[PDB]
Amino acid sequence: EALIRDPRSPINVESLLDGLNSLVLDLDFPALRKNKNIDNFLNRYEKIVKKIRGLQMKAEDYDVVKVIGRGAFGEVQLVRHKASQKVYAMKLLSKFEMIKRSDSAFFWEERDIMAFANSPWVVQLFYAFQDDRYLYMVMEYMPGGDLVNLMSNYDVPEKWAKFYTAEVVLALDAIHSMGLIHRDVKPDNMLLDKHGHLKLADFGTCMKMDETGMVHCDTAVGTPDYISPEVLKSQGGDGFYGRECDWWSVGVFLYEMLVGDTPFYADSLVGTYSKIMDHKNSLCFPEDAEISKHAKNLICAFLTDREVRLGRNGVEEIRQHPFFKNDQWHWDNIRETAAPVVPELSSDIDSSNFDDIETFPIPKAFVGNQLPFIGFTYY
Ligand SMILES: CNC(=O)c1cccc(Cn2ccc3cc(-c4conc4C)ccc3c2=O)c1
Repeated sequence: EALIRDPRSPINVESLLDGLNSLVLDLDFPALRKNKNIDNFLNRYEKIVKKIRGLQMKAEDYDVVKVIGRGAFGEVQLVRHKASQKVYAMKLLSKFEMIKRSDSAFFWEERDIMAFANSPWVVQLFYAFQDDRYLYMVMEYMPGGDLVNLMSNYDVPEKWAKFYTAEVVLALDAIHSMGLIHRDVKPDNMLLDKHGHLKLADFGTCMKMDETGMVHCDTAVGTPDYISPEVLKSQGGDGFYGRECDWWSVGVFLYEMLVGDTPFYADSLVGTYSKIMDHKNSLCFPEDAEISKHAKNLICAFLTDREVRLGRNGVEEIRQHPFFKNDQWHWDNIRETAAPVVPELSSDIDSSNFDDIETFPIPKAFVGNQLPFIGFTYY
């Protein structure tokens, strides 16, 4: 009875309602309705279930203002909740696409992190809900935009890069202390709030660690420009690695902010993969770079193999690095100091810091396509 009230429980009221609602969806087809048992359930429950569908949070309760992000299986929408008039970013994930592409389980960690991290470094989730087509995650809007947009609009000086690198480190350290490795650290995932401070956002590739702090994985995951050698090398077989893969992707981020291009750019994915493999040779700063010895040192200390990578022993050895010497902020208070770019926002749906941007087949027998999504609804 404690778990029925526990928002972390798999058998709370919201998951029970998901169970009943998924069942009705997956049975209500005339073919399956020839079974009398199936029809005896559906006629008894159809009316109340459609009443429940209207009363629970649904997509029509939101006004879609503009699309501000896209991803493999859906989009992010800037929405206004009609009743409350509050403003949110709503992420949609396609159930058809996720089933078709056998990718229907990455979203639990994403949901739980944003729902429960309760951290200034993690975008908070207020509501998760679903309909027969989509999963929805209603998050706090990040009007600052992402670091892609920022780098597109400024020549980033080393004083700014110091700041964003420090905040990314504290954000990644925060996610580490929850037992997770991010595995897909990129400027597209680094968003800025009303005040210009960083939060992490796309936790689709995240994974919980061992008691050893390790993870077993055989799939290379993340983004090609930012993937570390150990994760890339794990596509073969029996990859065993720890959180220090996120520090590799901080180094790629530092290079990109200061140099203007990713360190292992290539005109093919296949080329990028090969450069990362050959990183001890392909990593090469342009001659006209004009980047400090301290910045080059930190970048190079991140863009190494895990055995000699800065951060392997913890974050303290990152924090004391001389590149982070500065007269603006400390590691203790950085988020309470002034950001390099404070966003000038004209409305609560000002979206000026974001660039502009098939159904299930009717079953013949019970397939259960709605079953992988039971328990996703939250609050
Ligand atoms: C398997 N993963 C996918 O298919 C997938 C589907 C949709 C989007 C993404 C990646 N992406 C992109 C932009 C984005 C913006 C915000 C945001 C927070 O606050 N304000 C804003 C704006 C929050 C999350 C995301 C985000 O996740 C991935």
